[PDB]
Amino acid sequence: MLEVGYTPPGGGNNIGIIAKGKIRDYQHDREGGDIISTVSCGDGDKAYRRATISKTIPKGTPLTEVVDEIHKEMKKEGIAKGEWSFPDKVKNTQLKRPYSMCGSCTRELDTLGRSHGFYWNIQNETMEIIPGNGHLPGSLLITPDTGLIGTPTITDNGIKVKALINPEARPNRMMKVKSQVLKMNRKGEDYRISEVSFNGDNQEGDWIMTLTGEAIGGDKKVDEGKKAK
Amino acid sequence: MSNLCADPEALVEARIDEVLTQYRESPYLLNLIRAYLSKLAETSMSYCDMVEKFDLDTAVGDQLTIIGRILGFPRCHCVCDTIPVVGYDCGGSYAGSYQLAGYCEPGSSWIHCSPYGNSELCVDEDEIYRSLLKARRYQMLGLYDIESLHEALQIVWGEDAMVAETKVGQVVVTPGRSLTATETRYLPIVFRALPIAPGIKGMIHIDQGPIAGYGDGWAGYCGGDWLCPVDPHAYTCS
Amino acid sequence: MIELEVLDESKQKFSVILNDRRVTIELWYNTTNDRWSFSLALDGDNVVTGRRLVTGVDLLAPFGLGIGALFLLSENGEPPTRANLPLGLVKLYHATQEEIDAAISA
Amino acid sequence: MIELEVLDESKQKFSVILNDRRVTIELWYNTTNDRWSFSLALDGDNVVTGRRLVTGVDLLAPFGLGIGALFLLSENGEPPTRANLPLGLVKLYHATQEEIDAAISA
Amino acid sequence: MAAPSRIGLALKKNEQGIADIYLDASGNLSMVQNTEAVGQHARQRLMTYLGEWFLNKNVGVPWLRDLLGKGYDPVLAEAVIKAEILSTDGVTEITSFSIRFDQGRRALEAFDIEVTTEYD
Amino acid sequence: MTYGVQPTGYVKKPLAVHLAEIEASMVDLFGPGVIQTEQSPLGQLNGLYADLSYDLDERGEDLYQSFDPEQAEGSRLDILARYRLLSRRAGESDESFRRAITNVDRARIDLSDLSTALSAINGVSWSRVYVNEDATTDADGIPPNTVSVAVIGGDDDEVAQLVRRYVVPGVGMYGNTTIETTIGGFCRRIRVIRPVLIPTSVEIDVQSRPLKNGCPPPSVNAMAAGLYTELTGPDRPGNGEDGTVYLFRKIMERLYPNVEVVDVRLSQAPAAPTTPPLVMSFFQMMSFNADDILVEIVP
Repeated sequence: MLEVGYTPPGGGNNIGIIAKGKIRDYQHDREGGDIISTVSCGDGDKAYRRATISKTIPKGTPLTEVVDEIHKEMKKEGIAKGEWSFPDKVKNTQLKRPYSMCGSCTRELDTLGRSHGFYWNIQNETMEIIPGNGHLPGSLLITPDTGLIGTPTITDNGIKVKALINPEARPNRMMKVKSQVLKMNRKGEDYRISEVSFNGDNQEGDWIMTLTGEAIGGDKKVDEGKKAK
Repeated sequence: MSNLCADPEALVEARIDEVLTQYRESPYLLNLIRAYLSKLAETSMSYCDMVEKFDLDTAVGDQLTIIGRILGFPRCHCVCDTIPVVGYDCGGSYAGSYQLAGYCEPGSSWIHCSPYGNSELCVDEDEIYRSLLKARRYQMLGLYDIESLHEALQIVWGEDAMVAETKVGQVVVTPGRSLTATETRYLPIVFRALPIAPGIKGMIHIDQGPIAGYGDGWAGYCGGDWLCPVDPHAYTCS
Repeated sequence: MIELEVLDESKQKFSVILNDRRVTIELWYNTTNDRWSFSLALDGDNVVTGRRLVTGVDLLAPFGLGIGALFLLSENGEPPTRANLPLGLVKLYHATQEEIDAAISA
Repeated sequence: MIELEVLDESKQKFSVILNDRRVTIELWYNTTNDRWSFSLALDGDNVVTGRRLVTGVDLLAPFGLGIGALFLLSENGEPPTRANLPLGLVKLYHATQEEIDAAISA
Repeated sequence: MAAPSRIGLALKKNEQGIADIYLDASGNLSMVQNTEAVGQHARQRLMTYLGEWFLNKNVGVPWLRDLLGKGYDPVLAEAVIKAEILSTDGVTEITSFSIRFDQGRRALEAFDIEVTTEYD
Repeated sequence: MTYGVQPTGYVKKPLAVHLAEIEASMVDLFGPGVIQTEQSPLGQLNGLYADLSYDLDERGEDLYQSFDPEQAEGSRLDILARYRLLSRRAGESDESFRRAITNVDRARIDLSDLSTALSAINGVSWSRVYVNEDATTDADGIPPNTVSVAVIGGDDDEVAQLVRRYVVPGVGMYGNTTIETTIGGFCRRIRVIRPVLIPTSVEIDVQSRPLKNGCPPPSVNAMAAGLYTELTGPDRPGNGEDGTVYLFRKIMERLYPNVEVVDVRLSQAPAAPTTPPLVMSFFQMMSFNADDILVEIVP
């Protein structure tokens, strides 16, 4: 657990979890005489290593019961279930021929994604699934009146926005971004959240987060970008 | 709870208090705002009559129908009965094949009414449907004992009602009073609402008067009568 | 449906995703007759050019582009003028064929 | 079981993993009736909205959401108030179904 | 980029000197337009006391904090009045300003204030 | 005060009534000389606030209909059912679940609690409840003062533990399958019916009766598939239901009123179809196959 936030003299508490940690590697350091303890942690890191499944799976079985099946083994390793939103093509597909599973869960999780074009990820010991062109419910406002730093920087698909770390910002959500520049950039307001970056300090380096989002179209679909085979 | 809401004039003035000093004495602007806000406050007051309009002891009309459909006892039921039909008997008397109504009967139904066209006697009086729902509360909970069936009967019929005998599979009840025609016609529906265990047959006293015998709670020579259980035909024509 | 913003510029050009298509719409004011015209490009090809923006009708019906309907609306049918269209007194809306069908069925 | 902290804010929102589901809870105070209310969303889908916080009952029982029991307690059975809920004089708890079963069997 | 049009409810001072909404001769509500609207809005802004509005305590003029008291000062009074008039939307400049003080009445009187709006 | 909650329901004040009240308030404030035409500054304000007042009326109607199972939907439909502590079935629709709460006829409001709790069990495809409450055995074979249950599916432990708490002590059960149950050490043997499925072969001869030479009867397959659906639905023939010409005609005309059923023919498969009735005992049920049904149009 790495809990970050703002604790103003009045107000209240804004502190929430931005990263839940399974220690990766630690190492002290002297600079003058100091001792800085540089921690690295683990994200689903018990599942990226020790999760191995055992599956015979027959024909006719729908195309989601076994995301539950794989989550059984990934749950033996202490992973929680997030929101799963499959593609519509996925929700309705059935089976002609049987479905090997022997080896490593994450490895053939990746082949899953490459094979039906969907995203899955682990966000603080909770595993979410979304479509490539879709996102999950939950919106977050970023404006010069709501924590905006500089540009809502424009990109090919969407934006990359800096702000003060303020905990809700999760991948696979929606951010509504307003400024005095995006209007003449004609860029929308709603964007999916794909990349999240947290950099901060307690004394000098203010809490800063940067969010990369790929724009949602008029169709309520994300601007995927040209996937190269 | 308690008083949910207050008088609209209280809410509106509570908001008028928040006006600015430069407008505190603008009678046209303040009265315009009062006209626009008092109407909304008055519209919303009307909701504070969705609180006890569903009280089982005093509900009427659609509010009682809604309670009945929550409790699972509808206002009307299929029966083996020639429901009276509102209409004229060609004055003195006409042969016909129906029976007629005269502005005061629970069997309110026309030729063209849908429940009537399929034999659904519909309970129109609230003071009887309310009693039927109060009794249905007992079937709901499965309170089949005497100590509960007696309160079911007190509510349906009156203080003189009693439960008489427990033979093998057959239980007798009595209102303890002469029944009026409305109650007589609705009687088949009373035995669908009373708390009597399934597989056990409900009876009714013939004269609907208190039963006689020995002991503490019954009626003697004056007022009592000899028992005679008869089939109310609550579910059958036979 | 989605509302399309109009800037207070005589000539302008934006891009929107409609029915999973990248659509480039370019609006320009004709001062000689005091009107707005639009050109529409689907995936780089200008399929529509020089069409007047008029209220109350589907501007794309003649073309069968498969991207739904674009239409202008106003409170009382006032025509879209230089001042009126940027201010939003007349608004530009896009609706899909599905939404149009469901609304008709309503 | 666990205790869920309540901030001194008339409207607050947080997320917790209950039975390995991400449950987002939103509490808001209603001044007119002086009572706290909660909405619950299971992994981004709003499933419970506008329920009143009441002490001594399972708040999630009607819905069969499969996320255990969410209940409020106080020493002398007071009702939750704007002042009393954030102060911890009334505590919000989550109990897992297995724990509930074990207590009932014990 | 011509000046946008503005409109608001008109206020006229009744016989008691208190400004109120007015219905014109035709009987329909009188609305002021581009420049009268700005002038009246500037007045309504000057007439507000800081922290008086319950939804926004940051609006208003700090009369009771800065000027009303034992401190007659033309410079601060001019600064406050000019700031509040200028912050009004639609006002471009103030071309003239006079301030004087009547000790007998303890009246701070600002007069000869000329305001130029974006409508020229 | 004729509006709001009235003995006939929630009566809505019309938008025009709202606007008239607002105008009457403004006439008293400004005088008879005020202008309120629908296009004037004051008329526009009156329109906006009349719309807001009517929207409050809409909320009132919503709040009144949220307590009415016939209009309540979703989680509040479940909360209403929680008064009798009923529960919804998986995938069950609001129509279906409101029929259970209302007890639409049911033909006997009693034992509806048992009928619905039974249907709420997992796996129970079909269920039915019977009673013999006289002092004599009925023609169906049920002894007097007895409750009979017919169920398809669901585990016997769960079914019997449920039936035991609905059937009181002193009242017997009639059936062909026995389940031994125990609560607190006392053992009651619950008898239920697990109807034996007899495959039935069905052949129907129909005639075409076009209502005013309009839409003609559908194809033979389009009729056999519909008849199979009807016979497999929740209104399928029950146990002890003999196959008769009437039973099938009442279905064929109802589904396709432009068709006259001339000759029904039934048999116990694989035997040849013959003259009805096909007698089914109280423990037997007719089971149909999507191929066995055949329909033939006769000149």
